[PDB]
Amino acid sequence: CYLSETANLGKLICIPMALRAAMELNVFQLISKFGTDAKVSASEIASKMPNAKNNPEAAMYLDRILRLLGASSILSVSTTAASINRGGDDVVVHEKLYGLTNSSCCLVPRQEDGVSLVEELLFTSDKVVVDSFFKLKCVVEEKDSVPFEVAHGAKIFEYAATEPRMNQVFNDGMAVFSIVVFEAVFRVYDGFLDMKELLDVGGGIGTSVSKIVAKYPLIRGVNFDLPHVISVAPQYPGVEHVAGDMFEEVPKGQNMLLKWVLHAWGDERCVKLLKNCWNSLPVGGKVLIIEFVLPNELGNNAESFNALIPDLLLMALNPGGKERTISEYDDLGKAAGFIKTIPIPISNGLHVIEFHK
Amino acid sequence: VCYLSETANLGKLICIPMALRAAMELNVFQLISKFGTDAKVSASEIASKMPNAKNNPEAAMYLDRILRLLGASSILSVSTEKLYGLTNSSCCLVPRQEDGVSLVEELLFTSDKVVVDSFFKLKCVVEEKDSVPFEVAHGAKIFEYAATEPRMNQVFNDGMAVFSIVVFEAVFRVYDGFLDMKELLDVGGGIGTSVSKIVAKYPLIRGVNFDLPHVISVAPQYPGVEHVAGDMFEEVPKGQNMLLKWVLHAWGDERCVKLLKNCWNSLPVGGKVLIIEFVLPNELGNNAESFNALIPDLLLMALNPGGKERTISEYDDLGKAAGFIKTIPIPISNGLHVIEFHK
Ligand SMILES: Nc1ncnc2c1ncn2[C@@H]1O[C@H](CSCC[C@H](N)C(=O)O)[C@@H](O)[C@H]1O
Ligand SMILES: Nc1ncnc2c1ncn2[C@@H]1O[C@H](CSCC[C@H](N)C(=O)O)[C@@H](O)[C@H]1O
Ligand SMILES: COc1cc2c(cc1O)[C@@H]1Cc3ccc(OC)c(O)c3CN1CC2
Ligand SMILES: COc1cc2c(cc1O)[C@@H]1Cc3ccc(OC)c(O)c3CN1CC2
Repeated sequence: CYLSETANLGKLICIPMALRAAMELNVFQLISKFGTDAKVSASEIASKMPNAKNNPEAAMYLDRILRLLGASSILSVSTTAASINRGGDDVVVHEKLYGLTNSSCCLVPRQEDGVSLVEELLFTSDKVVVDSFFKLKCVVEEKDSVPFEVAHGAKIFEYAATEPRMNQVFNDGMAVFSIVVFEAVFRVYDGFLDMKELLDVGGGIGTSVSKIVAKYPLIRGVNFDLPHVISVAPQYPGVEHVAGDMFEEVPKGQNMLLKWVLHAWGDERCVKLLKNCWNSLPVGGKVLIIEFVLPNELGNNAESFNALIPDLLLMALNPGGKERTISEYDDLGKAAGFIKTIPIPISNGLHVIEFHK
Repeated sequence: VCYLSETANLGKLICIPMALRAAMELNVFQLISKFGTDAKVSASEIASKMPNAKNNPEAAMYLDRILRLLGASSILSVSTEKLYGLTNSSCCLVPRQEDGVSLVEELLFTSDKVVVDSFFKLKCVVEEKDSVPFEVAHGAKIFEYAATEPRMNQVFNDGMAVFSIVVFEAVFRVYDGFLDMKELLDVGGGIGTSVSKIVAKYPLIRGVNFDLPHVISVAPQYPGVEHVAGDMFEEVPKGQNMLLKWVLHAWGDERCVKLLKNCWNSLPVGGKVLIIEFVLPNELGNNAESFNALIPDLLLMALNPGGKERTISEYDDLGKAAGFIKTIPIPISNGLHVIEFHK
């Protein structure tokens, strides 16, 4: 009935915004620091927040966020015999205990290097992205509209050159997610072993090629991106930075990488970029495409959602952006002069697709 | 645990509500329903009924990319261009053929930019004593903002009013307590839709709708309803019986007791005030009664100082502090209650 569906439909905006607040308050890392199978109250978690130390009501407000995440199965919820038993019939215990789940373990920065899914999820729920989603209907109603352009007056990469906060949130979301994806690549794919040089075309701040050279130290690494990205990139061992425009000229390189680049652009733009890569490669060279591939038949699984999530984001964020099937990627490479397409499944829809010159 | 499994579970959370808002603004669910409520239809068939899309060759392919995410999330059925059909959830997004009622107006209010911009400041309520996320985002409190922002005033007022109609249809199936009333004052009654529906069912009730000037001045004329403007914290008009629906949950304990004492002073011996709210259950889980309370609990935490959902015991404590001497809680549906306070 209506008053069943109010719950199913009304929770949809609330859950992601409660999740974002919990990430910004460092809830998941604070729970982790109590140990392996920890179950801790809102007051114990708030005790570890110096910013809350003069707010008597902090824990009761925090509990209101955490109990929604518990109902949604993002946190586990429990109590103790002492809480049920010690106060007597006239005392009410309002505070339950919260623990991590398989999903919230992926929101804890790792002890060794700080990696997790936090930075990418803070980008996809950033106000710059949500404001673009508020204009999503314009793609259906208006020929050649782009929601990001309706919201902001500029396209995304040009906007990043003028807005240093957005530039940082985007660049860090790509870089930390990159580390997670390359750990999965290196478990399955052996095509880097024989290389002597790798050029990362649209390589962001250089994190991806930094990880490739760390694993394969005989590779000379080159990172190529727009001026406003290269100006903020760190110095990485074994990585040379190059600034420019991939649609005008790609540097010469023995092999090339395009990760999370083709999915932002329409077919003509993709073929133009791939022809620029072909001209700058030697005979025998290859370019590697790394993307979440759209399955031939969609269903209820991680591989399907891993493509549908960025398909909706790129529809909002850039003209022509979309996720593609194996056959659609093959068609782009073939149109640009490449041969011997080799699609390599990695994990949950993530592929390496090799294009040979 | 695998990072590249959990990317799917966590990354869809922001995407689903924003796809749902676009589909409601494009009237997708009503367009499917006009082929027949059991119909299965393609993105191109749906787009052919949107005059705004008629010079956009690419409209159906973009529409399909929105609808296939909703089909993967149980809001639409998908079958083999794929064909889309309604579900139990999306039938509640079709304006009724009889009167245009659905959940659309309330769902467009709780995902409105004014509300989402408040949720961007939600962490401030934990860190900073006495902060309110809406105030941090907008520079004024919500009812003051509505007085200077006509678009927001309309979205809020219409969300409350259309939701009110489906709530009172549930109330009238279970609760008989309006019979033999001769007069009812709706305190904080919005644009008056609630008291209009009570007088339609109980034609001997003289209905009075009471709210702030910026709400009353935009309210429609309803048969059997008189509108009065004022400030409920300063004084409430005399009335034989009163209603407080979705009012107490916006305010802290001291403000609630002040308002309830104003109501007590303006009631006769033998009068009652009715509280209508979604009541917080004693145990929370993955079920409609739990989420019906947790959704507005999170919204009012963001939107107004002191606002929160309450248990039956906590409502009783407020009525007793204001002088009321008999509390009768009446379950209606999925956590919604009528709670009578007797003078
Ligand atoms: N014309 C252009 N020339 C070079 N880089 C460009 C470009 N237009 C966009 N880009 C870059 O394309 C990248 C897309 S995001 C992906 C970054 C990285 N390859 C990763 O997988 O993490 C951004 O860093 C962006 O600045
Ligand atoms: N000081 C005050 N005096 C009277 N109305 C007030 C008020 N402060 C807030 N309100 C009103 O309280 C209402 C809360 S929203 C609920 C409206 C209606 N009772 C329903 O259930 O649909 C709004 O219409 C708002 O304008
Ligand atoms: C499965 O969940 C996700 C998967 C992916 C992304 C975000 C998710 O949450 C991001 C989103 C995104 C947005 C804009 C981009 O360029 C403008 C961009 O390259 C990417 C990369 N993709 C990689 C795939
Ligand atoms: C179960 O889903 C929902 C339940 C409820 C609301 C919205 C939902 O989506 C709205 C949200 C809301 C926000 C602000 C208010 O005053 C400032 C207000 O009275 C209400 C009313 N409540 C009624 C209960």
